[PDB]
Amino acid sequence: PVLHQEHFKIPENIKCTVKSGVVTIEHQDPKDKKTTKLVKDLSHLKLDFEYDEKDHQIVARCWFGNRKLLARIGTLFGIVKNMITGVTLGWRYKMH
RNA sequence: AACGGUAUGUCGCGCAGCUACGCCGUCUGGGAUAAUGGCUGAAAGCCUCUUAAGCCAGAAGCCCAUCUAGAAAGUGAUGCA
Repeated sequence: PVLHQEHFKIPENIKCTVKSGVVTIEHQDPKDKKTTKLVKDLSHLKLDFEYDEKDHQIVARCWFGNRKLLARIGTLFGIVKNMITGVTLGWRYKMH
């Protein structure tokens, strides 16, 4: 029984497109010339994603939600923050 | 005597047939689950297997694969009529 939104600033030097709940993050290195691309279907967690070209930010919003559905705003930006570090620098897991 | 009868003759061995006390087969990988263990991750700027979305691993159990029956599941392809 409440109406609100939260935002997240994707930086410069990293392209994205968002359509039908499918977040396609991608990155281009200047020197070595290697594209990288990550895609995830987020049709579940029913939230309105939008990409603001002006602020290069992604905004998500949760109308009329229970406290279970407000968690999904934070879970979106949990995945997307890993996606930006995953495409640019790349995750290693040292184990021995 | 030979070759037979009768005592549903007794003893010895005995193919065929059946039979065990004999002989051969019982291979083999999925899928979704139950308990439970994990990954990423909010709610709760920390932290958590989800007590939230999403993902993985998972029982002699359940469903497939295999095997038995099978179109009054009144079916079908091909020969003639």
